[PDB]
This record gives sequence, C-alpha cells and structure tokens, in this order.
Amino acid sequence: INTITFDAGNATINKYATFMESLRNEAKDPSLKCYGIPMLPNTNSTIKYLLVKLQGASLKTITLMLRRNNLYVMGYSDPYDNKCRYHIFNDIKGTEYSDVENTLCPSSNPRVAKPINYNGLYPTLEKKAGVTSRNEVQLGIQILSSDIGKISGQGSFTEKIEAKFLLVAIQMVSEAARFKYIENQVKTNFNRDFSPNDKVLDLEENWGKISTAIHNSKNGALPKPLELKNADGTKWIVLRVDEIKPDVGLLNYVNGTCQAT
Ligand SMILES: *[C@@H]1O[C@H](CO)[C@@H](O)[C@H](O)[C@H]1NC(C)=O
Repeated sequence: INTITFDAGNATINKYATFMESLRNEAKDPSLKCYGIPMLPNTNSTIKYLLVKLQGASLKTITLMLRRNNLYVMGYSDPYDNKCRYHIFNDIKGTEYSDVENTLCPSSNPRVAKPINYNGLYPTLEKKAGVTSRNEVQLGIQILSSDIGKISGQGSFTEKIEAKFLLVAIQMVSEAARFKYIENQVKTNFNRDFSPNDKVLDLEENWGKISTAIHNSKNGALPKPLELKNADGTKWIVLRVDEIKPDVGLLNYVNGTCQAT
C-alpha cells in the first residue's frame, strides 16, 4: 500500500483532515474495533509498515517510516546529493533495520546512511532538543514546513534541530492519528504556532491505558475509573467509553474480543 503524502507547504484544514483519515484507514486492522473505534493490528500483520511523505513549502521532502502496529517512527529519508539518505534510530537492529533501510531507500538506487545517534523515546528527544518538556517545543503547520527545509538536502544539521523536527512530526502525524483531540488542536490553531496543552501530553502518555480500558469495558462502562487531565491540567475522571471516545481516533492492539460496537 500506497505512500501517504501531506503537503505542509500548501495546506488547508480540509487537506490535513483528509490526511488523518487516510492514515487511520491504512493503519487500522479492518476487522478489529471496540465501541466503534478502529484498532491497530498486532505485530503479525500482512503489511507491517506505512510510509508517510511530507513536503515543505521549499518543495523539499522527508519520508517517515512508521511501524503499523503502533505508529512509532522507525526512521526517515530525504533526497540528498543525488542519493537516498536513510536515518534510522540507534536501537533498530537486525531484520527491522534492513527492512527500514531497504523500504525507505531501495537497493537498486544510490543510498547513504546518516544514523540517528539516539533512540526515539520522548525523554531522549526532549534532552536532544534541549528542553525539560516537549510542551516547550511549539507545533504547527508552518513549523513542520520550516523544519523539513532545515534537514532535507542539507549536508549538515544539528541533533537539536533533528530532535525538534521529530518531536513536531511524531505529534502531528502519529499522535494526531491516534487521537482526534490532538488532530482537532492542529485544526483549531491551523494558522499559528502553539504549545501542546496538558491534555495533549496526558493522552499521549496514556494511549495504552485508554486502549485497554475501552477494550475491557462492559456495556460502555470502564473497568475502573481512569484519571486523566483536562486542557488546563486539572484532574479528569473518566467512567464511561462515550466520555473519552470523542478524543480517540485509533486503539492500540489489545488481545481478545471486546464489544465491537
Ligand atoms: C489472545 O487471545 C486469545 C483468544 O482469547 C487467547 O486464546 C490467547 O491465549 C491470547 N494470547 C495471549 C498471548 O494471551
């Protein structure tokens, strides 16, 4: 399946919303769903990866490669010096490494490695970006576009701007697909830069908890109370599926049956 493209250089709300829909429909297991929310496949599916190509206003591109099962970025490529340059995290090794290497940059064409000399966890990226928290890194359509120009085709770029590009790209592509609330935060602030509020970071950190809770809900009631945070950082207690369902776009894979609808 198809490489999904998003042009951040000439974007509209509607084009971003189409991109989210396309990404959610390619990523979801077509059979799996709980309370009408699509679920991601587990690790042994037919197609294990997705490629997402981003284009800046400079017309330069970066392609992200995502694990389909959890939408984590494994690496990215950019056109550099008439070669496909591939950038992979330092903890991707063996069979995954070379599925990544060869899917971003086919063997039959010139290529060159430029490693990411760290892993992709949010704590790691925040330290390389020089922040205590990622709410200090602003998000936005213009920022995503400008960050692509700073890396794509450049012989040298710092680990600080690469770790900031990956904090913006992971939240605007992967977290936005997992959560309709973070997608709606990008559309609400489409014409401006903005900081992720406390509900955006809390949902990102509790995607696995939320997915297990919904899956195990009986008749729409969560197994036990789920303590999340509101946009302003105050405590939010969730007791029923329909209370959290407007903010969720995709479920992590949870084994067993659940109420489909
Ligand atoms: C996954 O769920 C199936 C169906 O209930 C069950 O048979 C199997 O034991 C489960 N696998 C794991 C690893 O728990």
